[PDB]
This record gives sequence, C-alpha cells and structure tokens, in this order.
Amino acid sequence: IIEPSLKALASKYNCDKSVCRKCYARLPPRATNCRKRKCGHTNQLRPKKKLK
Amino acid sequence: REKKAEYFAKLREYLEEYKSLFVVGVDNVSSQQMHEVRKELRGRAVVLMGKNTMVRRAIRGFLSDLPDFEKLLPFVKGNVGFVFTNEPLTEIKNVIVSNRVAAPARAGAVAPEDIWVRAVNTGMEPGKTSFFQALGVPTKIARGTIEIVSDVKVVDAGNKVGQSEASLLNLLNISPFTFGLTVVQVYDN
Amino acid sequence: VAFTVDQMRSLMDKVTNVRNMSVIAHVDHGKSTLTDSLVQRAGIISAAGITIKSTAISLYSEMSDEDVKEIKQKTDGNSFLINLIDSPGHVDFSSEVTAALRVTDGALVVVDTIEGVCVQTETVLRQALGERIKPVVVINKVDRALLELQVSKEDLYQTFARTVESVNVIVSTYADEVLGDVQVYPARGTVAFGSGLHGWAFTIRQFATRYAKKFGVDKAKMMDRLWGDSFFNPKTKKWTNKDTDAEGKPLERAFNMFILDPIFRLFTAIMNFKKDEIPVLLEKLEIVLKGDEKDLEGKALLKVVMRKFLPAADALLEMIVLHLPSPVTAQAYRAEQLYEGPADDANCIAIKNCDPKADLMLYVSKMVPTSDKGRFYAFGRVFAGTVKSGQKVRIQGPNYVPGKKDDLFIKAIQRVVLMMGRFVEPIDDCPAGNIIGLVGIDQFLLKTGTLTTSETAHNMKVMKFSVSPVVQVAVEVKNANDLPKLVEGLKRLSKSDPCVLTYMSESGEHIVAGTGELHLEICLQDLEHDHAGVPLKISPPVVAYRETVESESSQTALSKSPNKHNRIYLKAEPIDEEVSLAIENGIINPRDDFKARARIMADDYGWDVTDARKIWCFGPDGNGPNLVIDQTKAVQYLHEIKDSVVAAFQWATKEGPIFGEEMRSVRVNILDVTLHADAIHRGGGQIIPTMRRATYAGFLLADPKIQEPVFLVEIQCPEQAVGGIYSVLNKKRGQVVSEEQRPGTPLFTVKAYLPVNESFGFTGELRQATGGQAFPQMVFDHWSTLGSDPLDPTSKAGEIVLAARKRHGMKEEVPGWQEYYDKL
Amino acid sequence: KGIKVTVQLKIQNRQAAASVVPSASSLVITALKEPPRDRKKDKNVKHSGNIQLDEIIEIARQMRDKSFGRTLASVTKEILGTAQSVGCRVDFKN
RNA sequence: UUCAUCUAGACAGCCGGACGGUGGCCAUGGAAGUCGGAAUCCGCUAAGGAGUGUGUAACAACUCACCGGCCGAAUGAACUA
Ligand SMILES: CO[C@H]1[C@@H](O)[C@H](O)[C@H](OC[C@@]23C[C@@H]4[C@H](C)CC[C@H]4[C@@]4(C=O)C[C@@H]2C[C@H](C(C)C)[C@@]34C(=O)O)O[C@@H]1C
Ligand SMILES: Nc1nc2c(ncn2[C@@H]2O[C@H](COP(=O)(O)OP(=O)(O)O)[C@@H](O)[C@H]2O)c(=O)[nH]1
Ligand SMILES: [Mg+2]
Repeated sequence: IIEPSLKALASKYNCDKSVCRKCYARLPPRATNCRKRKCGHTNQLRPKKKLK
Repeated sequence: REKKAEYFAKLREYLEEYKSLFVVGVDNVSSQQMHEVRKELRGRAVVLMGKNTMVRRAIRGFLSDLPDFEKLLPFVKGNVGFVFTNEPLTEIKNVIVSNRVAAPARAGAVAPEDIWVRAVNTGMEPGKTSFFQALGVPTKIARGTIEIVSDVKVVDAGNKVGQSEASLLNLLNISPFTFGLTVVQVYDN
Repeated sequence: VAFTVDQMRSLMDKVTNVRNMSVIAHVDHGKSTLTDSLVQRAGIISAAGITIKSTAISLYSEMSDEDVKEIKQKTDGNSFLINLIDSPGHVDFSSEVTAALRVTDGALVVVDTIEGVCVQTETVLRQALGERIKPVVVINKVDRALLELQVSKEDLYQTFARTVESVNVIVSTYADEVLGDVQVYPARGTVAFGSGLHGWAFTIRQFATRYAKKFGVDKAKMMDRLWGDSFFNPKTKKWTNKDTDAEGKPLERAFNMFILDPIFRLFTAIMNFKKDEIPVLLEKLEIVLKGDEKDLEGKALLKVVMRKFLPAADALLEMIVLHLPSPVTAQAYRAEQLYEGPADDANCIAIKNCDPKADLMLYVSKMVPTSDKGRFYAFGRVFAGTVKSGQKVRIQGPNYVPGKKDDLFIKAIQRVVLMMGRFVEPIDDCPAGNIIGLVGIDQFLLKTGTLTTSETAHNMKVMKFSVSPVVQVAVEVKNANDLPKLVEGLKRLSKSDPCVLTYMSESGEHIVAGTGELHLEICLQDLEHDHAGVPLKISPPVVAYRETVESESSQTALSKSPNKHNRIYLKAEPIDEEVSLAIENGIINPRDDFKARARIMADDYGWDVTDARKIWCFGPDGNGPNLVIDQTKAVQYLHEIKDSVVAAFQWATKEGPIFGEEMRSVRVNILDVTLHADAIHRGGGQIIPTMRRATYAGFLLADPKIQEPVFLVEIQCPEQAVGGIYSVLNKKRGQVVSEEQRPGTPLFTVKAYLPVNESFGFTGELRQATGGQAFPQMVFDHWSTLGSDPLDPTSKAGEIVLAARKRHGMKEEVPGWQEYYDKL
Repeated sequence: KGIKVTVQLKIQNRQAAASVVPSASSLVITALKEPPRDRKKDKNVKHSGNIQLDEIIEIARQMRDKSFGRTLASVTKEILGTAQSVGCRVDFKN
C-alpha cells in the first residue's frame, strides 16, 4: 500500500534530500552548501542515491 | 536589450498596416497546438503574442499612430497575445471561437469538476490491471477485453490529481484540466 | 469417512464422483498446513514453507442430489472420493508442480488477501491453465486481514476484489479457450474464502443456502446479487442496485451487511472476551459450546466457535464437487494435448470415452521412494484401464515409437498399492481415470514413462516443466577410497528426484544440475547423509576450453629425429568453422571417401582438391576438428611413415602445448618431409617426439588463443521483467541472439549467448533482478572465439591457462617453443 | 523501400488487417536514392551523400508526418541536412 | 576587480507552453530529444535545445533551457584577499 500523493510526501522527508559528500548529512534537495562546521561548510554534495 | 528594441519596430509594422485586430488572452495552451492555430489562418489571422514590450506598445499608444489607441491599453494583463486581419470579424470571430479545444490529465493538474464515467467494455486486453489492484475499482474480464463494471466517479471535485488514476483516465479519453485559447478584448478600426 | 479397500474401491469405480486435483500456490500462503486440517476433518480412514518429499492424500466427503442440479456434467452419485496429490508451489523446486498438472484434471490455488497474488503465484497459475486444468481461488489468512490489519466491509472487500482481478488476469491470458469460460468469479460461486490455521472456511454459495427463502427469492439469483453492484435499503426494505438512498447518503453494500457485518461483529466480540454479547449472536448462527470448549478464551475462543460455524473440508469440497473437475468432463478435451500424433487414434479415444475395460493407458510422473528388495514404487494415473497385482503390460520409454523396439519393457507387476496420505497398503485393482501406485517396475523404467497393453499405441506428452537443469556443480570425495559409493549415489539421486540432471564432463567429474542452489544443497543434504553417506567435495564445475591457432603460423618450425636426422617443417592455418564443425557433425567423416569428401569440401565449403584429397588425420581420436595434410609430393617414404605421424598427432593435439587441453579448428601442414636412408631410423620411435615437438613449436608460432563453449540461454520471462535481463546480460557479455513474443501473452521468450565461465550462479542474479519472474533454460550452443593472447598473464584466459598447468602440477607457466626446439 | 528504426501505423477492426506507412526522415533519404543506398550495406555503416535532388523532396515531406504545422519548402531545408548526413542535396543545410 | 539586461519592466520567486520532421545519419538483440560517434538545422510565433536531467528494455511520462502572468528595482554571473 502506497498511492501517488502518499508515497510522494513520504519521500519528500526521507529520499528527496541531498547527501553531503564529506559529512553525508541531510540537506534540502534544492541546497548548495552544508550547514555543519566540522566539514568547514563544504559545497561538494550529491542527491541521496535512488533505488536502482 | 538587442532583440527587445527590434521586437518594437516589427510588431509596430503589422499594427501600422492592418485595419482591425484582436488582443486575445490564453493561460492554458500547448506549443504544438499553438502553431496549429497560426496555420489555422496562415494569412487572414496571423497571431503575435506580447509581454512588457507590450507595456511600451501602450507607450507606442503614446506614439499614437491613430486616436483609436485609447480602447487598447486597458487589456494588458494575463497571457494575452495578438490576431491581425482586414476581413469582416463575425466570419473570423467564428474561426477563433472554433479554434478552442484542449489537454488531458497532466498527473497533478487542477481537478475542478465531478469525475463521473459510465460502465461498458473498454475494448483493450487486461494491461493496467496492477494499478486498479492498489486502486480498488470493480472491473471483470468480458471476452479478454477489460469491461467497466461500476460508473466510478474517480476523484472528487477540488483537489490535486494523483499520478496513478490520471494515467488510466488518459486511457478513458478524459481531457478536462485546461480548455484554453479564447479572446481577452474585441477591437476594430 | 473411507471403511475398506473394496468399499473405497467401489466409490472409485464411479469416475463421475472422482474429484482428482492438486494444491499449488506460493512459498508461504498457508497451503501445506491448511490441507493438514481438511484431512483431520474429512480425509481417509480404513479398518486400522518447504514441501519436504510429499505424496498424495486421498480423502472422500458427503453431499445431496439437490446440490447436483447446479453441476453441468453427467454425475449420478452422492458419495465422492477426492484424490489430492501434494504439489510444492515455489519455483526453484517447481519439479513436482509440472508433474501433478499432467497426472490430474483439476487444481486448487491458495491465494492471499494480505500477501495477495504474488509473481510466482501468477506464473504457476499459468502452468495449470497452459495445461487446460480448472481453477479454485482460495484467498486464505483472512483472519490476519481483519485481526493484525482489521479493515472495513466495503474496503476489505476491495483487498479481496484485488485478489479476484489479480488471479483473474493470469486466466484471460495464461489459459486455454477450449475449456470455455474458466474465469473464477466469486459471485459465480467459484471463489473460496477462509482461515486454514484456524480450521474454518466458508464459501459464497454456503450462505446463499442458509438464506434463500429467509430472503423471499431463489438463493442462486440472490448470491449473484450478493457480490458486485448490489445494495439493500434498510428503509424502503427493497434491493436497490445503487450505493446511496433517496437522499444521497452512504449505504453498506448488500454483501457488507448480510455476510460481512455478522462475521465482523462475531470477529470482535469473540476476540474481545465479551461473553456478554457472544451468546446473543452465537444464537443467531445456532452455535453451541460445552465443557472444556468454553475453557478457551479470545483467540482459541473464536477458533472453535467459527469451526462449528464454517466447515473446513465441507465448504471447499462444496465448490470442488459442483465446480472442480473429474476425469468424465476433464479428459473429454484434456486428452487432446495429453497425447501426440494420431488424436483420432482409438487408444487416445479410450481416454476420451474413459474405458477401464479397453486400451490400458497409464503415465508414471513420480516415483514414491521406500528402500526394500528393489528400491521404491512408481506413481502414475490410469487414463483407460484397470491395473492388477501381476498384470503383464508394455513400457513406452522417452525414445520408443510404436513402430520400433528400444525403450519397450513388457513385464508383470509383483503387486499394486493405493496411497493414503504419505503411506500405502496392498490393493489389486484400479480402473480408467483414477491415480494409482504400481510397484516392482523400479529396476526397469528410466524415470517418467508410459505403460500400455496395446502395442499399436503411439507416444504421449513427455512432461513439460518450463525450467530445465541450469544450476551447475561438480563433486569428489574428502577420502579417496569411498569414491565408488559417491558415483552409484548419483544413479540413486536419479531414482529419488525429477528435474535432477546428473552427468559426466571433460574434467573427469560427476556434474550435478537442478532447479535451484537451495534445491541443489537440498538434494546435496538428503545425499550427504543418505544417498552418499560420506564427506563429498563440492565447488563450481571445472571448465575446459579449446587451444586453437588462427593468424596462419608465419614461420616454418623445425623438429628433427632425436638422433638429429629426419626433420619436418609445419605451418598452423585456421580451418573454417562450417568445415571443422562438419567433422563433429558427421558430414566430413574420418572414415569417408576422399574424392567425394574433396568434391564436398571444395564446392560446398570451398578449398583446393590438392590438400583436401591429401588429408591424413582428424585429431584427436580421429573424430575431433584437427585435420593434417601433406604439403609435399616427392617424399620417397610417403605413407611408409603416415601412421607414426597420425599417432603422435592425436596424442599431442589431445594433451595440449599451451597448458594441457585438446585443440580446435587448426590445420597442421607438413610443408617439408626430410627423412633418413634405412627405414629402421625412420620409425615411430623418433617420428613421435618429432611430429609432437613439431606441432608444439608450430603451435606457439601460429598466434593461438581459445575458442570457448557458449550457451544458447532461452530466458522466457515477463515483459516489465525484461528491464532486469538486459542489464544482467549487459554485464556477463550476454550476446542476446533473438527476442520475439506472442502479441497477447506479455511473456517475452528471449534467446541469447552466455560464456561458460560467466555462469557459476547466473540463474540466481536473474530472479533477484525482477522477482522469481525470469526463466533461464541455458542450452549450450557452440564455441565463440575470444581475443586476448594468453602467452602473456594479462590475457583473460591467460590467468585461467597457467593456473590449469599449476592445477595439473606442471612446468609452472607456459615454456617457450625454444625450451623444446631443434637447430644450431 | 524502408529499414532502420520502424514507425508504421496499423489500425485494426476485429480481423481487419490494414496498415498506413508514415515514411520517416530515414525513408525519404533512401526512397529517391538508387540500389547501393536501398541494399548491399548489411555489414556496412551508411555515411556518404551530397549530389542535388530538388522540389519533388517537398512532396517527400508530405510522406514524413505533415504535423509540423507551417510551410513545406521552408521546413525541408531543415530536417534533411542537419539530422540527415547522407544525400545533402545543396551543401547549405547545417 | 570584470560582463550582462536593467523599473521603460529585472534576476531570486510562484503561475502556463517544453514542438514538427523525429522511433533524425547511422548505430540496434535493444536506443525514439537523455549507452553512443558525427552533424547543432529553420516553419512559426511567446518559444521550444536532435535537446537539462530523472525514469521506460526501448516507448510513454515528468522536467530544464526558451518564452507568456504576476511579485515590481536592482542584482545576477565571473574573480581578488
Ligand atoms: C540438456 O542439458 C544440457 C544443457 O544444460 C547444456 O547443453 C549443457 O552444456 C554442457 C557443456 C557442453 C559443451 C560442448 C558440448 C563442448 C564443451 C562442453 C562443456 C565443457 O566445458 C561446456 C558446457 C558446460 C559443461 C561443463 C561445465 C563441463 C559442458 C560439458 O558437457 O562438458 O549440457 C547439458 C547436458
Ligand atoms: N496468520 C496466519 N498464518 C497462517 C495461516 N495458515 C497458515 N499460516 C502460516 O503458514 C505457514 C505454513 O505455510 P505453508 O503451509 O508452508 O505455505 P505453502 O508452502 O504455500 O503451502 C505456517 O508457518 C503458519 O504460520 C492463517 O490462517 N493465518
Ligand atoms: Mg508447503
């Protein structure tokens, strides 16, 4: 059981993110830079790898 | 700014020559459908859309080629373009209010009215059965072809269309999310 | 309720009252343990999820002649014997599934409401319909769809409406139109509901009965108005076929209020230990409890209440007699594709007009095991005849044709036995259309085979399976001496399993092939302690390719006698595929006439009659694809040394120079023949390590590689599953040959090419790619040429080659033609 | 007639076997050409063409789905040339 | 420290088009704007790239550029320390 608007909203707060390539942390997909200072606030990021 | 200045001189050319015109508005339309319109009258009704370079067409209304420009500036707002002609309007008005049909259920578009459809064998082999499974609509096999069992009123008026049900409504020849392409203002001489 | 052998034998005699089907479904839907409760409530008695080696539970129940007005067949009995043979759903163990279909007329399907209609359930449903068998939609585990999920009437009916239309799609596509309209409709009273682990099960028809006049009209018309677009108005007191009132408010569908509602209220009440409401409804259903029955509360509370409400074997056997088939109606147009060749033949007609007293016909698909005197019994179904304890009848082997003799053994059975659950007991007779177990034919038959009295009978349909052996493995012993026992054990595994294909290889190993790796390790397990009885030695099947040259050996290699006298110069050229292929084909034979063999090679596969007519060898063993020709003509001792030449030729062309394998499509050319005076110095005693050492150096200067074995893997599988296949073959150099499909059935039969060294677990990755939907039937095709040059350990086969020499315990890597060469 | 990438419309009426060819851009570049551009290149990649053709390729544009919605002679000067790298007609289209 | 277009009507923003040839030259077991090389065109207007990506086995579908609504003055891009 999933359904369009339902499996879509679920992903919006779990898969629809951007995995930082230095600290991995979750940022808005439509991001540009990290909000953590352990990485020196890097810009190198990559959207959270999809399912195949 | 290069092409902004040349657009002025060009649209200016057709307005300075012809007798009567149409400042036609249209939000919902399709590119491919749009050029079929200009081809609907490749001569008597040549279309020409506009924007803020049309806010200057009112400052070209300040240029005033003829005093009749008063009855034109109060129609600049919305996706409104042009329609140039020199033949009787009732005849060509017939064509523009005959140049109006539209698009289907673009997964997640506006759902304003009631979604009701009858129950008779669709006429195609059992294909999108996995969708009506997680969807739950009464439909049984009648000579291989999937047959509508219930007069399913799918989605209720006023919401956001779901990806799954819109695609099967496409197979049902359901096109009600747009209906565009008319006039915004009527003007002559 | 059975009494005795003869009493149970007398019910059998009536084939009109013989519901012979099988139970298939999927890995964990509750079919094996649910069939356990049906027998514990209506099985058999005469005067006394992995399906781990199953048999066929018989069983028999009671009905009425009034139930008989609804069955469209020629039945006149009321006592019915239903023989259900267990058949494991799965897919990596679907061996016994194809066997059951053929040796039965009907079949039951255990679908689910929660897990629903799975991928394998969909394709296993196809095997039964592609065989012309009838349906039984049993949506079980309904207690967890209302206990550990708990839905609404209209809404749960939609999980069931899904179960309906899902099993329904396999029907209208993966079935046969000769059966008529074999599309199971819940309302038509062809769909089963229930809970197997808690002994209760009801049917659509079951409540149409406990309602008919308690409604006002016939129960037939009413139960068809119970499912679908049908609503009752608790105000107008009428039946309106609309889901709202004269105002526009919600209605609880006719189904939801009459069947569902009661169950719904009973459900909760019993599951909520509220005996303050239990008796009230317990009364509306005429249910009584006494003593230690009411000592069980909540879960166990509903367990015994609903049993006494919805009867196990009863409800499913209600639609099994008035719907599920027997030989009478089934074989009527089942026998068409139950036999090949003459369908208008009188022996196949015996099966159409089921005559136990005519052309004796029977097909043993299984071989139920019990190690005594011989080894075990056979298991077949009689299609036209009565069997006896010592009857003399013929055997149509998988080869045998009515006009020949091979695979035809006509012997008399020592004794007959009828299957009761898992064990049997000594019977003496069984007529046309009934499944029996004939023993004493073990030490004769070669697995699945026919058994007919009439010798003019053609040949039946030899299984089907739709799987084929594709899991490859090799064996040995941890202890050298117990080696012989392990080998006679593969013979035993032959006679202990169906799809298991044990064979020998070009490695000196006993190969094992099967349905799955689980399957394999399962046969391996049942073997390791039983069939074998000793520590084996399993590992991926050792592969041997072929050491072949191609770029025409440029320089002439020099190899003279060990005294240094008789020198011969050879050049290694490539023999065309269509050419070397014909040697192994039986076209260009090593015992054929040269003038006509030269006309053949010159015109059809182009060459100059000179070297064509002057051929000498067919290495190795004079049947392989290695041909030697004499480029000379002025040799004083031509064929006076031809023998010593052909001799060392095969020995060397068999045990290879690169590492140690025979060669393929290589033409050795004896450019120059330089011999000595006296013939004594001109004997094989020199010509052997001369011609051998000649091809040795000639081989390592002919620029050779390895033409290895390629598979013609036929991956017949679903359409949207095709996505996964492309990517999987896109990896293992899968060279997809063709790709055609039947417009209607989404199943796309696809053939391709796959490297032998690229398939040690290949099947596994396919099913993981798109669910157990893909189907790999790897049938080895030909030898596809590579390109890496292994004389340097960077080449793909180069690593393989040195480790093969390292394997055999040889001279390390590849020793240069200079180490074994002759000159200044 | 036509090979590489198939765009053939087929309409059916229960047993009614009838087809209507849409003649893609592939079909026109080989339709006017002679035999070595019709066959003989099974084991060969098609990459040559320049020589002048003319106006009759305007009616060949009527074979390539007329849903472009504009002028005929005008759009011919586009399709054939930039996406059509064989039989360029006038070396002015790129 | 440098170039745009720039209230005339901006960019960030939300609102409507993402086209024909075209399932383009080939290339394909398969490739249709998105495995791929080579071409990078004009019919039309407000505009649409043989096309920015996702995803189809490929179709389809969504989306970006381009361009129409409104928000309505800057404020975007490129670099130094
Ligand atoms: C009907 O079942 C068939 C198919 O599964 C397929 O044709 C399979 O092929 C087996 C092999 C056949 C190859 C040719 C005939 C020449 C080389 C042979 C092999 C040796 O390496 C390659 C494949 C895999 C086997 C190696 C592992 C020893 C072969 C063999 O039988 O020796 O054979 C079985 C019996
Ligand atoms: N929740 C629930 N589980 C069930 C029910 N019936 C059987 N099972 C489970 O099914 C399992 C056995 O499945 P099996 O009979 O092996 O499935 P099969 O191989 O498809 O026939 C057991 O471990 C039970 O826990 C039921 O009615 N409800
Ligand atoms: Mg089981």
